[PDB]
Amino acid sequence: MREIVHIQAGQCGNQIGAKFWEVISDEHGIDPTGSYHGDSDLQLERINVYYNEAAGNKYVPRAILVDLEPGTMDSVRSGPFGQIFRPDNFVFGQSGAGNNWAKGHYTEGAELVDSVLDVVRKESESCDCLQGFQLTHSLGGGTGSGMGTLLISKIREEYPDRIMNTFSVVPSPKVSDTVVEPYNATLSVHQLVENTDETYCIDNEALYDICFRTLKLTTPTYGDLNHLVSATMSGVTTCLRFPGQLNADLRKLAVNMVPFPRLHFFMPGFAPLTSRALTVPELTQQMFDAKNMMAACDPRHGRYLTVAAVFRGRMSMKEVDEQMLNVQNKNSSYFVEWIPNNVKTAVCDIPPGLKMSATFIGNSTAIQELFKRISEQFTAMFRRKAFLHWYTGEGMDEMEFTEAESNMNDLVSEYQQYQDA
Amino acid sequence: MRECISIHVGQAGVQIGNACWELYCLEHGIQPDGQMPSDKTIGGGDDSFNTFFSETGAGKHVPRAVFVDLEPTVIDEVRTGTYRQLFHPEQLITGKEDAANNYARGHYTIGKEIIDLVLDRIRKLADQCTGLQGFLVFHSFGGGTGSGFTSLLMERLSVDYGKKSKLEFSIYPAPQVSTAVVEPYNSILTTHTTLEHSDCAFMVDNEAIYDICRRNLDIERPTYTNLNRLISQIVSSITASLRFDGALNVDLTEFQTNLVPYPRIHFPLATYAPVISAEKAYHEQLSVAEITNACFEPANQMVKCDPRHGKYMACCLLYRGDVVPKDVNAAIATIKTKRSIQFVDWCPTGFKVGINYQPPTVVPGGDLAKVQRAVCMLSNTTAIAEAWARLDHKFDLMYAKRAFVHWYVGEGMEEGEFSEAREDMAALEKDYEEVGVDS
Amino acid sequence: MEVIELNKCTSGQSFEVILKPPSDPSLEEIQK
Amino acid sequence: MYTFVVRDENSSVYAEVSRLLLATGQWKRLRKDNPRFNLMLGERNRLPFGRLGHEPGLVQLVNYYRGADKLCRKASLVKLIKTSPELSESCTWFPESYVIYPTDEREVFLAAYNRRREGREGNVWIAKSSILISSEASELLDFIDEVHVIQKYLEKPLLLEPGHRKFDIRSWVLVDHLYNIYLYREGVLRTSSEPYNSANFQDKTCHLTNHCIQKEYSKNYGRYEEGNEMFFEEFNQYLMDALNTTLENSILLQIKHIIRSCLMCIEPAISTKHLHYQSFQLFGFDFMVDEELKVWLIEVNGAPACAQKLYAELCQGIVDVAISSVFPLASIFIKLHHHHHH
Ligand SMILES: Nc1nc2c(ncn2[C@@H]2O[C@H](COP(=O)(O)OP(=O)(O)OP(=O)(O)O)[C@@H](O)[C@H]2O)c(=O)[nH]1
Ligand SMILES: Nc1ncnc2c1ncn2[C@@H]1O[C@H](COP(=O)(O)OP(=O)(O)CP(=O)(O)O)[C@@H](O)[C@H]1O
Ligand SMILES: Nc1nc2c(ncn2[C@@H]2O[C@H](COP(=O)(O)OP(=O)(O)O)[C@@H](O)[C@H]2O)c(=O)[nH]1
Ligand SMILES: [Ca+2]
Ligand SMILES: [Ca+2]
Ligand SMILES: [Ca+2]
Ligand SMILES: [Cl-]
Ligand SMILES: [Mg+2]
Ligand SMILES: [Mg+2]
Ligand SMILES: [Mg+2]
Repeated sequence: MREIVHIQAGQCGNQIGAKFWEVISDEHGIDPTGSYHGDSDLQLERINVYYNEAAGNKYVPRAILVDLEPGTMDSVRSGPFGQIFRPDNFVFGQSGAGNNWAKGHYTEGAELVDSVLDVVRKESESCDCLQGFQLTHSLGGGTGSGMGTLLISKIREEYPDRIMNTFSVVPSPKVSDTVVEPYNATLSVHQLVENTDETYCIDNEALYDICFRTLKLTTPTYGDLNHLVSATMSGVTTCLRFPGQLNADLRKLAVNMVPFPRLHFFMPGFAPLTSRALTVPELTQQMFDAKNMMAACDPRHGRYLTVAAVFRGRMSMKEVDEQMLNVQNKNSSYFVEWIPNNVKTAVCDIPPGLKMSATFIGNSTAIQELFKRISEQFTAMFRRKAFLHWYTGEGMDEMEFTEAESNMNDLVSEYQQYQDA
Repeated sequence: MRECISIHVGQAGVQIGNACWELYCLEHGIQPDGQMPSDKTIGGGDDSFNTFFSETGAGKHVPRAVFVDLEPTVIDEVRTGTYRQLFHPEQLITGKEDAANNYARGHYTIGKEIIDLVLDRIRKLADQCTGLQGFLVFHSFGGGTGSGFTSLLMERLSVDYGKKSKLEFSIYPAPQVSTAVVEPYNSILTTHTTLEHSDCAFMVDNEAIYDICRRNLDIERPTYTNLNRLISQIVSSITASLRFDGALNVDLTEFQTNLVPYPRIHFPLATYAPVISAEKAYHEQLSVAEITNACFEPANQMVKCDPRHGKYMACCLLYRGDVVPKDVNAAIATIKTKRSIQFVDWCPTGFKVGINYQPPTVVPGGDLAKVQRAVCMLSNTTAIAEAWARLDHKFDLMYAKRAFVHWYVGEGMEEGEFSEAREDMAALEKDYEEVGVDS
Repeated sequence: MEVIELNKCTSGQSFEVILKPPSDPSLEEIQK
Repeated sequence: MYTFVVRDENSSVYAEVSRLLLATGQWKRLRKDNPRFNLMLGERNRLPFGRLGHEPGLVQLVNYYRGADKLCRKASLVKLIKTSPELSESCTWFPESYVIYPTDEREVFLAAYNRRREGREGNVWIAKSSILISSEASELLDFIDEVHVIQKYLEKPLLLEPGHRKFDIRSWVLVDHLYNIYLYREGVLRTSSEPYNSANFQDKTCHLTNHCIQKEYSKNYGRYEEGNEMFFEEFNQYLMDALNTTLENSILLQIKHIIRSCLMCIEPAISTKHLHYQSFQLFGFDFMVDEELKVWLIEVNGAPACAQKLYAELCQGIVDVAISSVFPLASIFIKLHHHHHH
């Protein structure tokens, strides 16, 4: 198990995608021209998971950049690491998707999708042994949401034995562009429930609250939100990118984290929170704290099915084992007793501008709070058919909205079932 | 002389085989290039060490060993490591993608595509044997390859070598070093499919070895390297009778005859003493009585369980170093008057004793101190069923909710195989209770 | 306490001590 | 916060230990099937000892010794006394007992039953199991058939005045994780409220001193003392006034000797000293006293209840010496020990 193909779709997908590649290029000692100028063999050992090797020992991200408008991809091409991407891996139309899932999924997106699959196939064909795909996107807009979930369905059709992983940014009224975000998010969740193996739920509600309450940023920008996202994304991909025993490939993570196929929506967490010296007890308490979670769900309102904890930096492996055992033993009621030993811990020696950090990935039944919140915003509009004409104009029927709402309410019921068991 | 072929399956099987063959080379005076200056018969021979080593015309001593893994990264470290010249490339077999901690993926999906190649490489070793005794199989219970590939291989070896003994060295899963929540599923599925195909299986609980490394070697956080060096000492104790001149456990058949009167109850408990820190600058050397008494301490066992609360069917003591029968017999007499050693009514209350005068070899720069005498006790006690009870309970908790079962069904396994495997373990737990408990 | 089957050689010895007397699927099926 | 589970709902002693642990505020009760406990207050039957001490980062303690049943089942106790060199066939504080099935000891029991007939010795026996009294062998053996032990019946019990009435002594003993043996300083006499009648074994109310049998059948229940329960302060006054001795001298030296002999005999078999989990257990020892003030062990109870007024003190004793010794927070016992040289 080796190569991952990365796809980033729409404004959000491409902005957080670009930050992901900046952050992990710096960790692996790759400069903006794709040359290796690092000091450790640990940096290169699993470089091929995310990077292709080119002429003159250049490293090229296995990354495809997709949008229905050029603006955000022009900004990526001008951004610091913009010249590192393969130029033929930029696939863009001119129309845009007007924050409309139906345009992304059915009309504008359908026109562009075949040329994206041509690039995916080119990347896939030169892989020694493709593990699968990760997509970065938002669920609230049109391209990331509608065209992103179209791509996932087409990729599954062509690579049905490969793993599909998403970083999915969930919309919030606190950080909102349009009133239709709940429609786009409900239609997208319906796709993700069927066609991904693992979804990291990155809640703009949580990122805003962390920036405001914890980091004391009076006026959070998308840049401030994306600093949290890129640190989380570096954290949750550490085990894929560095030598290690635990969750070292996408299929092994899925087998450890997903007990039932539909319950694959993960609550990520990070410590310490940043815009000097943290102890292992403090990392462990902070990484499990509601205030460090990137999904606005109270983990004390549910139970952990499974947890992956990743510690980064030079620290005592004995103290990490003792503290991780301390959290489980002291808070035993919040870990389901019918999955024994459901908390796994990895330690990587390379830290991210920090001496030590901890990344948390939880499969909690409390994630239902995120889906219920989207469901309530959907219904408030849908009961009056408000703003539907934007969607019926692109050929969709009301029934497709009724089905998406039911499937998302079913997902909520299923989390509730295992919470009570 | 009668050859044994060693088969190392998956990461645990391969890394433990690395440690064992390193130790065998040091015990027999074999250099990393395969040369053995003390061997005067160039290019062949029927010495006791030839059970485990073949010989080329150029004086190279080559392990009678196959290494199999479904991903390449662990076997690639054998291919480029210190003992790279010892093994011919065709002994080292790798696929491209692993079984992802899934028995069904190892057994059905990936097993089906590599099984004919592995049997072909085994057949090549078998064809150079004049009197093949059979196989020593090293694997984890917990991994997808260790569990699923091994059970397919054991079934195919029963078909292709029906008269051959098969001995297992099995790593039983411990949460302090485990990499998968589903290890109990994989353990029960492999035990069910393998049970009829194995003559004698030595289980090593990673929890017991972990604690021995922490307590007796003062390692704060043991790695696989620490665990494997200790496991290789115990494996070497067990296989020494096949590799050196002697009259006890001299062929694989004799393991079954001496340790396994009932075919399904074929899991002897290993206990090893003494384990002493190399860093310990002052060490008082332990007597025959002290190391023999330490064989009845749960803290020295390869599986934590309480033999006082079961019955013995068989007991072997395998001594290495400065030991004479007089001191063994005096040690045993003292222990009989002080410990709860109860044999079943249908077996003699007795010990088979082997002494090899060469003291235990240690790997230079390792964690183990050089000692003047050591012992491995192999006892077939009903107490080892505690380890089945623990695994069966974890299996039942998860299976009652069908947690993770869809990963196994998705590989083409039927749900029915879970309940059939579990029923076989219920019958095994019951067999141990019938032999072990009074009424 | 009887000591029996005493075997001695240059590299070691073995013996037995008694403290008391007593009271498959085919290639075809796999492929399928 | 130390954690504990409760797996025996019907134990009055451990319901009170449970209440005391919670009231310290430093102990949290978990659901019965949660494995992440420090302390198991275990079930009576098929306690899963094989699943204890395999939780990393938890020191685990259980309130039962695995193998203690050898002492606490009638058949097992008889076998253990005859066959253990340190107790021996010639043991002087256990009544002559034989195991009898419907292996067996019928023809060895009949042989000894004839020596009494032969020599005109008092020849009354008692059949019981985990109850009939007769001087005729073939009526005991007929009843069994309709696993038991036949035990010489003590024909000359000590009798309390007033009332000419039989009794047994219950002693409570706590064995901690280090195998210290603690005798609770308060015992209890379970009295008969009927005068003793050596010419009528058919009437079993004046012969059997159990708290349930006297509460239903006896028409004098509570006449002499509250319950049918005389405590040590009064029984000691009685022995001083009537017989010119003490409870310590006449009876308790023998009780302490017997408790120490029974528990030191099974220590190599049940000790948790070098084990991956640890045990303690509360035992109930039941004694008879004969008219010469010789003490006889009748049985050992592995799951005793307590006298109502001693629950408070004994249960606090259990948290103090058994639990807080292993799990310290932020004496009512005599420690039985003797190191004589020879
Ligand atoms: N003692 C010991 N245990 C090991 C070692 N490597 C892995 N394990 C244990 O083996 C189990 C995991 O099985 P592995 O052998 O890694 O898995 P595999 O057979 O390679 O199977 P897949 O990777 O699933 O294809 C866990 O219980 C690990 O703790 C090792 O070198 N020594
Ligand atoms: N050998 C003997 N001689 C005289 N009386 C005897 C006796 N064995 C038993 N008893 C009488 O029977 C009573 C105890 O019976 P036994 O101990 O067998 O029953 P049991 O187990 O129900 C009591 P517990 O509730 O303490 O367990 C004593 O109190 C005594 O009165
Ligand atoms: N965290 C984060 N959220 C964003 C960013 N850009 C847009 N969003 C959110 O993404 C959603 C809008 O989708 P967007 O990606 O702009 O539309 P698209 O280009 O049609 O996919 C809304 O929920 C916004 O709150 C960003 O850079 N970071
Ligand atoms: Ca067009
Ligand atoms: Ca030779
Ligand atoms: Ca066979
Ligand atoms: Cl054959
Ligand atoms: Mg936008
Ligand atoms: Mg592997
Ligand atoms: Mg009783």
